[PDB]
Amino acid sequence: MKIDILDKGFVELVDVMGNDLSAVRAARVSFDMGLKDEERDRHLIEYLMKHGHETPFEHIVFTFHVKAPIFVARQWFRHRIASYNELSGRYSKLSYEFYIPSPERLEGYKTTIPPERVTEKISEIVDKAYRTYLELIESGVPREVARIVLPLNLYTRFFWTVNARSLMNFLNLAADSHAQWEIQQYALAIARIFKEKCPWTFEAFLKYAYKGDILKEV
Amino acid sequence: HMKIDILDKGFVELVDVMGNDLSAVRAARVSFDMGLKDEERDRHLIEYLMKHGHETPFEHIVFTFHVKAPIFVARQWFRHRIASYNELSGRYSKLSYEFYIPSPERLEGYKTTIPPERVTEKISEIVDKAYRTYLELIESGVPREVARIVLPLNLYTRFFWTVNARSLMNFLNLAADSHAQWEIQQYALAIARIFKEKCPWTFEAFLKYAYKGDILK
Amino acid sequence: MKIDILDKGFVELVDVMGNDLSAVRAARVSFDEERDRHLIEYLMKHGHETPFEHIVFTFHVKAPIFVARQWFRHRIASYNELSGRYSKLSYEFYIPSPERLEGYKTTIPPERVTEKISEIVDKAYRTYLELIESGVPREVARIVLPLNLYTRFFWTVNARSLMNFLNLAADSHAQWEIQQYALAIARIFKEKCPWTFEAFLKYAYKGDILKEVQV
Amino acid sequence: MKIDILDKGFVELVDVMGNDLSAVRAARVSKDEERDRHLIEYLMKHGHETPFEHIVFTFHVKAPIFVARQWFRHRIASYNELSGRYSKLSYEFYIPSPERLEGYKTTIPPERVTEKISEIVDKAYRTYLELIESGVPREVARIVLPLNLYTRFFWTVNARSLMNFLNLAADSHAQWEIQQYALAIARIFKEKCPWTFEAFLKYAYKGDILKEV
Ligand SMILES: Cc1cc2nc3c(=O)[nH]c(=O)nc-3n(C[C@H](O)[C@H](O)[C@H](O)COP(=O)(O)OP(=O)(O)OC[C@H]3O[C@@H](n4cnc5c(N)ncnc54)[C@H](O)[C@@H]3O)c2cc1C
Ligand SMILES: Cc1cc2nc3c(=O)[nH]c(=O)nc-3n(C[C@H](O)[C@H](O)[C@H](O)COP(=O)(O)OP(=O)(O)OC[C@H]3O[C@@H](n4cnc5c(N)ncnc54)[C@H](O)[C@@H]3O)c2cc1C
Ligand SMILES: Cc1cc2nc3c(=O)[nH]c(=O)nc-3n(C[C@H](O)[C@H](O)[C@H](O)COP(=O)(O)OP(=O)(O)OC[C@H]3O[C@@H](n4cnc5c(N)ncnc54)[C@H](O)[C@@H]3O)c2cc1C
Ligand SMILES: Cc1cc2nc3c(=O)[nH]c(=O)nc-3n(C[C@H](O)[C@H](O)[C@H](O)COP(=O)(O)OP(=O)(O)OC[C@H]3O[C@@H](n4cnc5c(N)ncnc54)[C@H](O)[C@@H]3O)c2cc1C
Ligand SMILES: O=c1ccn([C@H]2C[C@H](O)[C@@H](COP(=O)(O)O)O2)c(=O)[nH]1
Ligand SMILES: O=c1ccn([C@H]2C[C@H](O)[C@@H](COP(=O)(O)O)O2)c(=O)[nH]1
Ligand SMILES: O=c1ccn([C@H]2C[C@H](O)[C@@H](COP(=O)(O)O)O2)c(=O)[nH]1
Ligand SMILES: O=c1ccn([C@H]2C[C@H](O)[C@@H](COP(=O)(O)O)O2)c(=O)[nH]1
Repeated sequence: MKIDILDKGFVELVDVMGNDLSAVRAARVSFDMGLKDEERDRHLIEYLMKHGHETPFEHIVFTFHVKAPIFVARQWFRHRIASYNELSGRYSKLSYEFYIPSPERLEGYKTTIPPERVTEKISEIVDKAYRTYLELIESGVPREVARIVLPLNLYTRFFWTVNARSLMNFLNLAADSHAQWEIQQYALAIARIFKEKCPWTFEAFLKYAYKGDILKEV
Repeated sequence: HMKIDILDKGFVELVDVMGNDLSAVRAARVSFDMGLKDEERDRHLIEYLMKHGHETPFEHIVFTFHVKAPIFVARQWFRHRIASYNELSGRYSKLSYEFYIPSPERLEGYKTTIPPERVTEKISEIVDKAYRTYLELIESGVPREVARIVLPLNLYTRFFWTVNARSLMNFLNLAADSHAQWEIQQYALAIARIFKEKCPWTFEAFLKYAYKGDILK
Repeated sequence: MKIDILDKGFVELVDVMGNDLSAVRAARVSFDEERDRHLIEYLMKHGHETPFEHIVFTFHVKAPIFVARQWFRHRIASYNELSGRYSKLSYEFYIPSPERLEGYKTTIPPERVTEKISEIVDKAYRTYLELIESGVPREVARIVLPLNLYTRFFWTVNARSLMNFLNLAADSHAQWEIQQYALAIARIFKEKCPWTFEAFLKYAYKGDILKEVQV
Repeated sequence: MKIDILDKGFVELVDVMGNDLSAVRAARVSKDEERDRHLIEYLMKHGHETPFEHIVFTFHVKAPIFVARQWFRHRIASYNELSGRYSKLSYEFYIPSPERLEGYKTTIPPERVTEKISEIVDKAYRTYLELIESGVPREVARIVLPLNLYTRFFWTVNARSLMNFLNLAADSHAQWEIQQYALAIARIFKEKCPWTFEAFLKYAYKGDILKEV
């Protein structure tokens, strides 16, 4: 399961633990009970979601593999209730891969410069920066220093392990028009995968708990 | 569902697991823009990570356990905040007649003025009386959340525990150790057995390089 | 600041870092009453909660074990508690007042329920002392003690996590006993962070009882 | 307390809750100097770290983004940072001194490396301002800015997590730039919590640079 994002980004599902019934099981222990049947168990998921009983959803866990620009990753990595491992500019020579916005990204803004020219100006500056980076590397400057000239639109890659409760918090905050458009796009892909693996939890989340605006439209 | 019986009526049961040793290798390798290699180099990397304290890659391995334990043991266990819990409620459920009664051998090493068998019996008596009072209060219309306050700390409870391998290693350091109470040591031994089974390379490296306790040897 | 709770409990404020302006400063990233108080309301009403993490409290709490077990489920906080392994425990137990059963039709008078709870704690405690006196280690002897035994702990918590605690514990769905503790925590919070507390009540608080009971 | 770091950075102490005795109080659940200091050592030596969570600091830090990205990986803490979405960003970038590289054999003089870094930041910043001036929203315009751009943040952290930070950042394996920040954090920690700091160095600190300063 892999969804392409932006010009060179992606969100890929690496692994998952549990499913909707993992949450049902965890909730039912309060009452000294276990699973029942489809109708009552699905009903329980809705009940939990509607009354803010969120801890049972911590027992569903995902691992994603994400390729995203650094400015997006910086926003994403603010979610502390999660696990991350990322590509290092200290330890790796970084690839020529940068997020160049499409002209349509500037739709809705009156600019004194054509959108195509904005695109071009972003490209020029990344090209120069990357060339400088390689030059510094070639001349013996350690990578950890050479990379400081690279722009925030450089692509990075990381593993993200997150449980369904924290993932819902992420969707609330990132699948939302107040978040930057670029991370909205990533959050939509996260939502798609979530919905696929946990359809009852996802549906109940949208119906009762989701606070953002865009998932109910798309 | 691996299941290990603990104490007189307790258990630790494995409910689910995500990932394995290679999940940690994969997560660590991304720093170098790399993925998996081969058995020798990958196993070597696990040892390397363990010996240098690079622990974040082990967070991508996750377990869900189902545990039945006495409340005094659960109170110690639930101090591990880097984990997820859901537990049986004395507010919402009528609690069962199940208590941890120590065996006489539990007092081995202690000189007691009362035979160990008699200590066992005294503990039994007091739980029996407390439980009887609990039922009586319930039967008379006292809400469960109040009636249960007379029940002793050796009452068995049950919970689900979801925990990643990093936090699980911290748990083993602290609970699989002679300074911890004997009862939780027993639970920690079972958690270690399951961990070793699911993550043999991580477990072996952990024991060699990082494990701080004294009983897992 | 110390507030008595239940028959022998209390919540005591031990220390605090910061005040309403600590949140303002963090939201602004810097260093009028009207503009700063307005910002606190703004943050609260839009769910910008991270700035309130820079206000921190340390409480000292004496509470029964069943209450502490509920309280200690709040993982975004710091705790240190008295030990039954390392200390001889005191004869102190929460005995409900008869009024605790008001609203419930019991086949036994409420005063008799009170008595029955007392008896059983007295017998359990006596058994505990007998076991200790006979050479049984404390960590085993204490397992016969009931859940209403008082314990004590230090609790260090920031204002964001504290607000989550008030949402869940200062609420009629929570057990009455912990509601009482939550009311005291609210009173201290309101005293130290009046603007944050007021804004919280108006815009973010999800519970029911802090709107029903003053302070 | 404010310590300058790198060419334009700093670490400033904003607030603190508690002191060494806050940890002693918590471990005891309650001043005798010798016994209380001895308890701090005892806790440190046996890995009883939770009592140090009751000491808390708030710092105000100015650092380059590549340093902040490393720092912000410490999840057991609180952060609020300047936004490139909401603010026009200032012309402030970390330009390494020539001495940062002297000790690496480079085919280009260190002074020329410095100059090449400066040129590229200057061009990037100019492009940024141009895009802003032409009506491109800030959140997009800023994506051309390099990783050595300075940012500012508040950091609230307890002594236990702060010790973990010192273990990992006040250490030669960490990038030199964040080592410099960690040294300043250590200085402020030592000043406010001398007993904890001394016991930490003696029994628990795993890094290599703080015993040399
Ligand atoms: C539109 C928008 C604008 C933003 N602007 C800025 C900005 O200008 N500057 C900036 O610095 N950040 C900004 N952020 C980031 C924001 O402040 C949060 O850091 C981020 O959204 C992650 O949210 P979180 O803390 O809920 O998630 P997590 O860090 O994953 O925490 C999840 C939940 O756990 C709890 N939690 C975890 N750790 C703690 C703790 N230490 N104390 C108390 N509770 C805790 C909270 O209940 C939290 O909701 C912005 C975010 C959005 C969506
Ligand atoms: C022999 C023994 C005796 C004990 N005696 C007592 C006692 O008398 N009283 C008592 O109250 N407790 C006692 N404890 C419990 C102990 O203080 C810890 O609460 C418990 O061992 C959990 O450890 P932890 O904090 O490492 O685990 P977790 O809470 O799971 O944390 C895992 C790791 O995350 C980090 N972490 C998590 N949250 C925070 C935070 N808020 N700040 C900083 N770092 C954080 C730490 O690095 C920690 O190691 C005892 C434990 C043992 C083993
Ligand atoms: C009326 C009532 C009845 C209850 N009944 C039961 C019951 O029957 N059984 C039972 O076990 N518990 C029960 N609880 C406890 C409840 O499930 C929570 O454990 C408790 O209320 C603490 O809430 P919290 O998780 O938000 O707090 P904290 O644990 O302090 O966490 C604070 C916030 O940080 C985030 N967070 C922290 N850690 C994680 C994580 N690992 N993953 C995702 N997010 C995280 C969440 O956003 C959370 O809201 C009950 C609580 C109430 C109020
Ligand atoms: C020299 C060096 C090189 C590095 N290289 C890389 C790299 O190439 N790629 C990369 O991604 N990162 C890298 N890091 C970052 C590193 O992996 C850690 O993210 C960072 O050091 C913070 O450590 P922490 O998790 O101990 O701190 P915190 O995140 O503040 O956690 C504090 C403690 O709390 C506990 N804890 C908190 N959250 C959890 C959780 N979810 N599960 C289990 N335990 C938890 C642990 O006990 C931990 O030690 C590097 C760090 C160093 C020092
Ligand atoms: O929408 C936002 C805005 C800010 N931040 C956090 C991320 C960075 O740590 C810091 C600055 O972000 P920018 O606004 O520059 O992207 O605040 C977010 O997480 N999301
Ligand atoms: O109102 C509640 C009910 C339960 N729990 C948690 C605490 C325990 O870990 C477990 C059982 O508590 P009781 O329902 O028995 O109090 O669930 C709470 O935090 N609050
Ligand atoms: O070995 C111990 C001793 C204490 N505690 C914690 C659990 C409780 O929160 C408190 C007291 O537990 P007892 O010492 O009573 O078991 O301190 C532990 O986690 N492990
Ligand atoms: O010494 C390091 C190396 C890496 N990282 C983390 C920070 C980023 O999330 C990611 C890559 O950072 P760089 O190696 O590119 O600085 O790993 C650190 O925290 N410290």
